[PDB]
Amino acid sequence: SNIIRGWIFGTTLDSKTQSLLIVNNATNVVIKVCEFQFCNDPFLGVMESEFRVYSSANNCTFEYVSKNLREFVFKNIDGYFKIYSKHTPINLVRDLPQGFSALEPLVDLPIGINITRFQTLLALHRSAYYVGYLQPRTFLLKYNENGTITDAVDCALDPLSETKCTLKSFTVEKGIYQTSNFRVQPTESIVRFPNITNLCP
Amino acid sequence: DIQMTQSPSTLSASVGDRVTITCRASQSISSWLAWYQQKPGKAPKLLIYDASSLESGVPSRFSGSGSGTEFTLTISSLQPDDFATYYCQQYNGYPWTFGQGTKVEIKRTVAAPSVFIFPPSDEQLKSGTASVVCLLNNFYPREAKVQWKVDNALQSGNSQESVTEQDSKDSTYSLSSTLTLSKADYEKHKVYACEVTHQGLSSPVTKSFNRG
Amino acid sequence: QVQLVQSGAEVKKPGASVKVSCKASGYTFTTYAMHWVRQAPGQRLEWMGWINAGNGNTKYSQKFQGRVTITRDTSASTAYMELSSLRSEDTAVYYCAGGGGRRLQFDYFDYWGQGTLVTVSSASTKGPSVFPLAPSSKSTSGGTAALGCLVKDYFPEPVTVSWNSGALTSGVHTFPAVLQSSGLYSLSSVVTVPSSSLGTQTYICNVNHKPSNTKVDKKVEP
Amino acid sequence: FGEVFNATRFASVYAWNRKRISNCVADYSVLYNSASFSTFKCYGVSPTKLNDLCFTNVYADSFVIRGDEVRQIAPGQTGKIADYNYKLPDDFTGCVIAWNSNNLDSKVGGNYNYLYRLFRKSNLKPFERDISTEIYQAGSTPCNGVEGFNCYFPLQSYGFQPTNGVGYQPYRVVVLSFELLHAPATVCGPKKSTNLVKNKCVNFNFNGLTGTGVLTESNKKFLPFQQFGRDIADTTDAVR
Amino acid sequence: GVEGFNCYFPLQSYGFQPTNGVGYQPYRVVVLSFELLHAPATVCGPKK
Ligand SMILES: *[C@@H]1O[C@H](CO)[C@@H](O)[C@H](O)[C@H]1NC(C)=O
Ligand SMILES: *[C@@H]1O[C@H](CO)[C@@H](O)[C@H](O)[C@H]1NC(C)=O
Ligand SMILES: *[C@@H]1O[C@H](CO)[C@@H](O)[C@H](O)[C@H]1NC(C)=O
Ligand SMILES: *[C@@H]1O[C@H](CO)[C@@H](O)[C@H](O)[C@H]1NC(C)=O
Repeated sequence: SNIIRGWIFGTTLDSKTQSLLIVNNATNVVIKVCEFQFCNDPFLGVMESEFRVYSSANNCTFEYVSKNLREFVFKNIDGYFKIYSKHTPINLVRDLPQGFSALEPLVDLPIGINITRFQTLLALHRSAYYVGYLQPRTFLLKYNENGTITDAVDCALDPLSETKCTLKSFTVEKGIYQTSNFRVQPTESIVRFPNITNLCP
Repeated sequence: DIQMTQSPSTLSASVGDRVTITCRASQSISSWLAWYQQKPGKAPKLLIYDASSLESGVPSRFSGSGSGTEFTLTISSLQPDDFATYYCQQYNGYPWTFGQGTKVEIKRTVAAPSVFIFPPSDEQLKSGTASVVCLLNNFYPREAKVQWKVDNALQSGNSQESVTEQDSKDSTYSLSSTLTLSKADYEKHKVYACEVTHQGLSSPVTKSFNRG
Repeated sequence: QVQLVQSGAEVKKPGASVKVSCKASGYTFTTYAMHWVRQAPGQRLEWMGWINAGNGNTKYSQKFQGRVTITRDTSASTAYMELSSLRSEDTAVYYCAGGGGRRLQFDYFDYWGQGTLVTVSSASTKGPSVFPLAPSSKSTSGGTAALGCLVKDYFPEPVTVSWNSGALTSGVHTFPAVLQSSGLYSLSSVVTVPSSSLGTQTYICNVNHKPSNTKVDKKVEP
Repeated sequence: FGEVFNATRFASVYAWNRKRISNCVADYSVLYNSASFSTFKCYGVSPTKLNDLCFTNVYADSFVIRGDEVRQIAPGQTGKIADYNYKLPDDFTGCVIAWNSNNLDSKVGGNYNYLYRLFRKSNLKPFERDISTEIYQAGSTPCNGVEGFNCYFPLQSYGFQPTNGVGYQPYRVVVLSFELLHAPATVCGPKKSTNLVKNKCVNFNFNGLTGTGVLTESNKKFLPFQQFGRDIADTTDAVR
Repeated sequence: GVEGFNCYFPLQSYGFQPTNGVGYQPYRVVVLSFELLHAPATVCGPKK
């Protein structure tokens, strides 16, 4: 079924500042950018009448209208809000599986919006999801001959991965490899100056 | 001054159909116009302004068009609430005028009238003026003709015609012809006849009587 | 929803003057646009003039120049119309219109008053004379015959007619009034019934002319 | 752009309206050479460069003014209309368009849909709409919301009659605005394009990919979202 | 050789009025140029 019916983004999730809203009724996706008034617990029902999500749609500056595992990567750089996505079929119902599957870019929105918070939207009962965060890492991607990413290496997991990254390969032969440097870090910043004697009269 | 005349005049239709109206102007109009709906015995309601725009709260069926001089209204499906006249207003210049009136109807198989005459009542005969009533009931065409034949002569000027308005349930029309005269003319004449010519009738039909 | 209401019926005499007025009820008065228009019966509508319910401006027509005037009262939020040197033509129904709202002025009438009836006559109140309309067996049509109740030479158009006080509803017909040369109105009302019940039933028309308070009944004798 | 310039009813100066117009593809060619605009002029940006300088956000305003008064819609002067109804910040970076139009706006005998303020207490801070009409207060007996001696109604009227002279005709004016900001722009100029020849050393340009060489047809298969290919040493060796 | 929309005259004018501010005063400018070659050296100046 489809319980996850989009997200809502922004800094305050209300009026007095702008926010994004991405929705999907049983029809199709509805991106929207206004100043809203969001229910503190916003959702949509399932008659099949719904959408107790917001109560305000002022100053709209952008509109648009038209088991399963559904991954998404959301990022926001230089006034562009990028969205990557992928739809893989699980052979389970609702547990996070294992495997490799690269996510292909979907959308690009030149909004300008500031974002600090986000939520989710669910279809109630009337008749499972995860959240990771992204950090600046360095990876080694293996490209197929058709041009798809089939494997990867995270180069900061363990010493073996840092070696694979240093050699630019997926198989290291026996040896000994210089991989990085190491240095102890200084603590504090103790300073020293001469005595405050001979004080000005 | 700006003249406004609608070539449409009266029109005909039936439920669930489309209609068109023409509003011509004696001079050039820069798409300044509006369309009003007026039911009988009520106040006008506006439909279209600036010859294109659809004003709120109306059914979506109505739609304007046209520019320059020849202007057009059009509805897709004919709902019951469409049964009334429609006027066009110009507002290109000063004194703002109106159209003539374009009135819709409810088409049905033509209904043959039933003719009736009433001699004057003797109480009326006491008063001093004579009244004669020739009646037509349930004839679907509104247009018709009635003439009076007294002592085998036609009569003019002294007759008045009053026509009902079409009923929703009946969907037909009814008519009375009245002939009035002073007593001195009454007994001077022996035989009275009103004659009606109707589209539905095969032939002109004469109904008549004499005194007593 | 904005609505407009105004005075009731009037009757006057040639040379006099009449004052009709309509009260407004709008969410804001952003230079409101009370705006008068009139209709002779069975004729083309005719436009009077527009008062600037914002302040005071008074553009008028040209066929009606120099004899009609318009004002308004701010506190009561009503519009005042005035006409003099009346004559038998101006017999009509008078209307208030206007009420733009979004922008400040238009020249199209989007809020209409429910209508005011004005009759210019030289006669005075008079009761209606009544005569029956008896049929004859000559015209026995499908075993049904027609029958009526004439009304002649009566003054104001307030001439309700009914048959046996609502006892009969079928096939009733009540024609509109007609002006005569004498300046008096006249009406004819009729109905048909199965001729089978002719000699065995009782039909009496029922007329009420309030402006003269008369109530007349007449049994029709075939 | 096409509809604003051809909207049938323009607002009066005091109630000028905006359009948060963005994320589109302007094209000033016809707008420049429509051969009908009695007054095209602007500042900050040259009339010709503006074909391509991509803009962050652009605002369009419109109204109707008296004929001669047109000059007062420009930075750094005065006039009863530019004093109380509309004035432009002296750092203005847009364009101003005006063209004569009584054939649409001057209802014969007199138009009265167009009103403009005459009396206000303060000169008008740039870029504000002050709709609420206020009765002017002068010296003794200050008057608010009332008509009488020492009380003046602010909204006068234009009597736009076609019998007037050129100096008093009505003019539909529209004014634009452009600015340069941080976040990447969203309204750029139309991009010139051309046919593609193969098997010759050319100077190519695909969307911003710029180089020179000879283009042939290939046996690669990108992924629907992939726009160009590159090899080891990161040189471009294919394109879409 | 015509005047109209899109038809300008290239030579504008300075309205050098003394009532102007410093920013719009007129300035007489003179500019010099020097170079080196293989022989001329005809203009040396004082140095005895
Ligand atoms: C789905 O939601 C959008 C959100 O505004 C709405 O525009 C659209 O009409 C909805 N679908 C239907 C069938 O109403
Ligand atoms: C945003 O909406 C508020 C309230 O509706 C309004 O005051 C404000 O002017 C709007 N923003 C802009 C840029 O018009
Ligand atoms: C986002 O918020 C920060 C708060 O530090 C503010 O400085 C910044 O201007 C905001 N973004 C934009 C585009 O204004
Ligand atoms: C995609 O890759 C597979 C295996 O790498 C290959 O067999 C196939 O030819 C490629 N192209 C397709 C499927 O169009």
